[PDB]
Amino acid sequence: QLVESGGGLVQTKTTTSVIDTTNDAQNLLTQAQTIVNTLKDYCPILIANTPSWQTAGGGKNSCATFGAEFSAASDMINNAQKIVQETQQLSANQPKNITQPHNLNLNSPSSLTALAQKMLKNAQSQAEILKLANQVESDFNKLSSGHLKDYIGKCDNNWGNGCAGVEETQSLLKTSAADFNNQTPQINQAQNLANTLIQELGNNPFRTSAQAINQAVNNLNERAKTLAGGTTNSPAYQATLLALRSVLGLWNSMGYAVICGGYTKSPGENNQKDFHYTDENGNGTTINCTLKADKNVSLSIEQYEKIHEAYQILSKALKQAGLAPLNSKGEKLEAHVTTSKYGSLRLSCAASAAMGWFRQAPGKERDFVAGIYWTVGSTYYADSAKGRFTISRDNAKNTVYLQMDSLKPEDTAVYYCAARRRGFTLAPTRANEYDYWGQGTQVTVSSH
Ligand SMILES: [Cl-]
Repeated sequence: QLVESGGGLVQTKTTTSVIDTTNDAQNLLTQAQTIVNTLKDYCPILIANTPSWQTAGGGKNSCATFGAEFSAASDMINNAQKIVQETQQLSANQPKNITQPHNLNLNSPSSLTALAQKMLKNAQSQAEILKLANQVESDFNKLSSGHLKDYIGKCDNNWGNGCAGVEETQSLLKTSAADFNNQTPQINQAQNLANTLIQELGNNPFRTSAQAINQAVNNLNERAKTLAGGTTNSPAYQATLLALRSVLGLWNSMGYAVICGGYTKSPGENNQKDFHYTDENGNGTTINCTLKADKNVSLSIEQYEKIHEAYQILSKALKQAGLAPLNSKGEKLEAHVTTSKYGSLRLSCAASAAMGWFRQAPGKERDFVAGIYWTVGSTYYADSAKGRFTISRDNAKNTVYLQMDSLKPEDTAVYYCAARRRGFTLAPTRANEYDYWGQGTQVTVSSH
């Protein structure tokens, strides 16, 4: 009479990527950038004890609530990227010392002008690195003052809280930046000395001892060494680390609340993907990804994939390898990126006025799932099925189908196809309104 097919255990795919990367600043800054740029450029809507910003901006797109936070985070990464580039400048301009000032075979006017030029490039780079480092601190205050005041610095499910060590590095940055601002006259005294040399040793178309200059070269070189290769004492390293810890903190504080999974290919698509997050201590969470993915509405699964991958690299790098000194090549890092997804199912039912699908769980009653009208092909769905399941019928084959998308373990039950030959006013949704029943087909959903 009614014979079901298409049941069974739904396919589960668990995919793990092993990313062999490095802890060098430029690589980490690119990961931080992926996270902040996708957020400030595509503004996804925020999901409607919960935080202060969530009540205010729930259903109200990000960028309206976190526009200042995203701008602060973006500026921190851009300025840290400039710090990394200036530390490259700084490493390329290391002035050498004067050996035997009395001898002028080697201590030539061309050599001293070349010495003064480097002192000039080196001093100017130091000034720019420090300027940028103070601006990252300024941009951090802008980030830590708004909605995320109570959250970004705090940590104790860890979602909603910073958990990035942003407070510890702000303090080390303030102390490092202070010491470097104390040594400003000494880098001024080397800068004017270099400007007097380029001038004096220069051509005159109209016709400050060696130790003192060696003092200036030694001071510049020692300061530059700590600025480029230092950690605890470098405001360059602390500013770049604060930028990295702030983006990680930004994602931990509000990333869970971002709407993801908007349709790219076509509306109502089995794209649903679970993104796995692991905290230290092994506390694992998973974020799941019906509307079009577009700016100010949603994030496509590809967009979330790229944030999730950047986050895993950034997290592992910051948590377990640390940031490598700005002038060092950087050590290897192995990051793990895990995602999972369930397959779809298509129940079929061959018969030989209305046809429906029912589900019954162990010990629980027969619940209506979906129904279809025999001539018109009008369909009705139970609230559980609505949007996920689709009922259809092949008039010719006298078959009814149930496309099952967006499956979750809760859907595990025996699925029955049912038929009513007699007429009706109100669409039949109760089991007593159906006269013919199929054998039943077990459908099993479970996480790996
Ligand atoms: Cl009836």
